[PDB]
Amino acid sequence: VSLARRPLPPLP
Amino acid sequence: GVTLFVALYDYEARTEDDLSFHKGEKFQIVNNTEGDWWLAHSLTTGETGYIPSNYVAPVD
Repeated sequence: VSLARRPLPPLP
Repeated sequence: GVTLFVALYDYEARTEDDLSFHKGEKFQIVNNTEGDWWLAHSLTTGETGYIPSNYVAPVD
């Protein structure tokens, strides 16, 4: 997976 | 013109590929077509790096 397509962090 | 984005929450990056930022920081988008993380330029630090799209919202 490229940098753009990594999992997003959870919302805080 | 353009649409800037604003940080909704603070974020501490885990890799230097990603920007660290604080709530209220504004960004210009470099690329937001390749995925959920957007390449952006901070108007506060002048740095370029990825930001998580769920942590920002467009100026409105």
